[PDB]
Amino acid sequence: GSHMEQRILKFLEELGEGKATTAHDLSGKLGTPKKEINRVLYSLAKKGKLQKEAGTPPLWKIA
Amino acid sequence: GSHMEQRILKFLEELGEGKATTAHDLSGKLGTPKKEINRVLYSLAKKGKLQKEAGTPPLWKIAV
Amino acid sequence: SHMEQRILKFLEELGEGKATTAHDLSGKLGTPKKEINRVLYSLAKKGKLQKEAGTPPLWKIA
Amino acid sequence: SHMEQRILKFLEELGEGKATTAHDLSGKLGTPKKEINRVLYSLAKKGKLQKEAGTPPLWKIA
DNA sequence: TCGCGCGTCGCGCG
DNA sequence: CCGCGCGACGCGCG
Repeated sequence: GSHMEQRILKFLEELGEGKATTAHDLSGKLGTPKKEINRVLYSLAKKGKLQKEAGTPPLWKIA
Repeated sequence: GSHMEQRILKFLEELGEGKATTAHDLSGKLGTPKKEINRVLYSLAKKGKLQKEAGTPPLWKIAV
Repeated sequence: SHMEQRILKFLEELGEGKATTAHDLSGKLGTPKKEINRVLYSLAKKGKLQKEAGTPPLWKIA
Repeated sequence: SHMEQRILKFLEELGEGKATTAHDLSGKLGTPKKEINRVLYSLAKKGKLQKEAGTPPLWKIA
């Protein structure tokens, strides 16, 4: 893309370091299906750019 | 309960003025079954403290 | 399950053109109406029961 | 359902007590794996099929 | 230990 | 024309 990766990093940056959010939350606000959201979230995780907090659902933040 | 009633009111107050949220949303940020959250949400509406807006799911905000 | 069996029986002991409500079944088998309704709608899927429109909805055997 | 029938047949031809996987069915029926599992688990709710523990899980006609 | 089926739900109801 | 069955869901999978 060009790029769902950058859009997410912003929503979290604007949210402020140390604050988390769910994929379901990012889905409805970025107008993007939760499916594509998670595959990018986990992609960012494999790049150490994001940190996941286990749970149901999982929480994502910049840290 | 009043404890839960006060927690919900706080959240909406901090959420700014004119903004709304959902029961599913409050459920996660309060660690409480949505079934229970709705009991309190609708009760506060009975007391004229909250207003319910149409939507999917419905949106809730402080009564004006 | 023990519920599906205990509902089918009751409705069978009922007439052919007879139909009852989930509320009547709840206050007859000492069972949460949520459970009764769960089973009823479950049996309606398997064609084992028939639902008649209205409030409350009426239920009978097929 | 037709998809339900194509699966039941395969398992019947496979023998009694025999089991296979979703991946296998997917390839021999030319149907996406997601669709296969939906029907498998669906039939499991109807008591038609039986799921055996494993990875991937094995499926047998109950 | 790639297991994955996964949809919708609005429900407040005593 | 209170009808209401409604649980859990974590899923990213190529």
